[PDB]
Amino acid sequence: NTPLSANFVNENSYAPNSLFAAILNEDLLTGLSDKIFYGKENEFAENE
Amino acid sequence: KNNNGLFEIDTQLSNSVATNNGGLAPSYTENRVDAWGKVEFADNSVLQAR
Repeated sequence: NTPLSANFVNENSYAPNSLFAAILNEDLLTGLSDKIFYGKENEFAENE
Repeated sequence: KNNNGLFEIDTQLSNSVATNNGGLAPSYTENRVDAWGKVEFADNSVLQAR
């Protein structure tokens, strides 16, 4: 029910294994900046 | 300025609005697209031509 929640991920599929269709925010797709900036919040832990 | 749901600073419009010269409202300049846009009048020779 809330985003970014899934602490467990296994591995990624060989081929498409789902149907999919979606409604998009055409405004937000127009409004978003050209360059995405990630940071240290998306890095793996530097030591154990 | 709202851009498709996300507000971003507009530095030219900020400077345009902030240039009030101590008055209550932004300056008008004839040769500049300022907070009041830009207005060019037709020459008076438009009345004869039309």
